Amino acid sequence: MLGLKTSIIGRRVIYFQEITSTNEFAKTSYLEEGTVIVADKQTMGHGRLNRKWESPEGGLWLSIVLSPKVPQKDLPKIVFLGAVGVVETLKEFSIDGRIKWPNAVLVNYKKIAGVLVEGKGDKIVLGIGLNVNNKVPNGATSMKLELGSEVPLLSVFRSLITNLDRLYLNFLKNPMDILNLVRDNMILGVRVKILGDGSFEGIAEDIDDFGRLIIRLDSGEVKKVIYGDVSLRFL
Amino acid sequence: MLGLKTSIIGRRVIYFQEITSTNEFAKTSYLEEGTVIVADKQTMGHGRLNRKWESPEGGLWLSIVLSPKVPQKDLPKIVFLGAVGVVETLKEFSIDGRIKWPNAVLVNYKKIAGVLVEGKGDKIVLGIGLNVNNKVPNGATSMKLELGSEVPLLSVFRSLITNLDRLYLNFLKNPMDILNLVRDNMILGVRVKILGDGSFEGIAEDIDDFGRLIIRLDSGEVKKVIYGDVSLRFL
Ligand SMILES: Nc1ncnc2c1ncn2[C@@H]1O[C@H](COP(=O)(O)OP(=O)(O)OP(=O)(O)O)[C@@H](O)[C@H]1O
Ligand SMILES: Nc1ncnc2c1ncn2[C@@H]1O[C@H](COP(=O)(O)OP(=O)(O)OP(=O)(O)O)[C@@H](O)[C@H]1O
Ligand SMILES: O=C(O)CCCC[C@@H]1SC[C@@H]2NC(=O)N[C@@H]21
Ligand SMILES: O=C(O)CCCC[C@@H]1SC[C@@H]2NC(=O)N[C@@H]21
Repeated sequence: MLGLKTSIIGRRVIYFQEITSTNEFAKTSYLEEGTVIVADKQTMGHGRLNRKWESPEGGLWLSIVLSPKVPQKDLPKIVFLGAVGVVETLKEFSIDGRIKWPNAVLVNYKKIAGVLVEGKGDKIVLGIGLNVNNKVPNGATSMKLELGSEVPLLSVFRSLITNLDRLYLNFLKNPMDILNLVRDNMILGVRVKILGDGSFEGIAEDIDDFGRLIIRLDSGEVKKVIYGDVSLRFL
Repeated sequence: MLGLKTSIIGRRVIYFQEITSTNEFAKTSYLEEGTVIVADKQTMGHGRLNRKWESPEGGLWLSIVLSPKVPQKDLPKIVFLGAVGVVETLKEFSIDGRIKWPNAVLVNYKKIAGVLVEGKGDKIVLGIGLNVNNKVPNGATSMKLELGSEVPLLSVFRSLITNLDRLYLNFLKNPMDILNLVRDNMILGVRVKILGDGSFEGIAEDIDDFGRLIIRLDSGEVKKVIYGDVSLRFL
């Protein structure tokens, strides 16, 4: 009854009034490529390292099952499809979303969305949490708060799925294209701090051909960051 | 993201751009009670017996998984929940539908919807096909044709699911209530012919406490028709 006209993403959609986590359901269940798992609310939503992700009613909490036929070296780029898709959807609603490398989107430096990719070999799950009309934790924002009025949640869903389908289809053809879109919509030229096994500060210059964040430290040393288990903090 | 407020029917919804048959999928797949299977188009949609059910884009083709904890003798009334739900939804859109015992809804004697109940294991599958904006076979009709304008498909879905959830919840407690709703909304007092071996004609008088169609033959004999492979024609 939804009438989606996408090629892969959105071929099937499983909607839940409530779920533990769309990412967990997607990783666990036997699902075909392109199936979207979406829920009004999540009771156990999470980000990286099992950190809690607040998922009250009003927001867009979904996961997409992907089976990309691409070399191992290209899989780390899937998170960017989610980040860019969100930025494109936000621009459609006239919201200035900017990417915080490599899995978040901010509006005036406040987090409005997060992306979490999980994958075991053949199946890759692309999880996206976007604050639309829901209450958010301090330090975050939502589409409603930015526009000053409620936004039709289904319209946001339709917009995002359409954008993601296009981005994904092109990714399979030209896996490098997404990097340019990330560059054009990411926060750069400002000081950041990388928190991993130890830490360091510097200017976030750009992302390289592998999607690694290029940081120039005050000494001039250049470091290439692979997100993994590191956190980026703005100064 | 659909924000359904129903109690049982609609707790989960599985949407397909395209499917063979929502009834077939619902029967062969493990699904919790209340799960709704819906598709934009069915390639192998079917009615009773071995007859095709045209399911092009624009219509509402869905199946609902139920596992009613009620006496065995009440189970045959599930088909009526579907028929009455359609009638209630049609009224909301200012269309007057009448039930053609035991599984169809007509508008000015033109078929606008059909109901098909099947069961695998101890789960019951309630299938409903309603013509909304889609083209229909000659002699049939649709919400669009009756209103002279496009009808928001999702609005029809929301309305129908809401009515069905209410009807089902009450059915679980008061399984006889549905019968009076059918009586007040079905075509009675007219001549009909029951096809097949031992065929016969008479006046469709009412439905009894089991949902059987009561027919008075010209001789005065009264026959009780159970709704199975029953083919009925208006004379
Ligand atoms: N609904 C929400 N909207 C915005 N931020 C949220 C929401 N729920 C939780 N958070 C915050 O997001 C964090 C998510 O975990 P995680 O460290 O994996 O995020 P990240 O995207 O990798 O890093 P960052 O929060 O710096 O963008 C939580 O620790 C919490 O501070
Ligand atoms: N989209 C549709 N809208 C209305 N009628 C349809 C549609 N697709 C098929 N039909 C008609 O509905 C019939 C469906 O099969 P089935 O015999 O099981 O229905 P039925 O309700 O028992 O028949 P009837 O109401 O005509 O006595 C087909 O034989 C066909 O004539
Ligand atoms: O910012 C992050 O660290 C990532 C957050 C990812 C949130 C989404 S909500 C849909 C999906 N289900 C989950 O449990 N997590 C992701
Ligand atoms: O009038 C009839 O004989 C019954 C038609 C039932 C049609 C619906 S469409 C949704 C579901 N899937 C099917 O293949 N049939 C039912």
